[PDB]
Amino acid sequence: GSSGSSGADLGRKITSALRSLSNATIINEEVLNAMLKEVCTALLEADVNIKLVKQLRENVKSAIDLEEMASGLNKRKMIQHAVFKELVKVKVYSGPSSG
Repeated sequence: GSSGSSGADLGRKITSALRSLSNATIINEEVLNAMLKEVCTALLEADVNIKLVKQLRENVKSAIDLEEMASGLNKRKMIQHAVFKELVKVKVYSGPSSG
């Protein structure tokens, strides 16, 4: 079963992931790493090439900073958005990009 044609379930697969953070209190490299396995999946369940999804995690993890992050709800924010943001990137097609 599946109604509509666009996705939905997609962001829903990741949503829960990112949502796993808002709940999480620790928040560390592991988390992202773990949560990633939950996100990277969605992408993998989309069509994106593993080689890409393998470059996303980094581009994402690198977009953050677990190597050194005191503490702040922001982290969970900038993180929850970071990902949701990267999803927008995923290798621009030909928009407002500067290589």
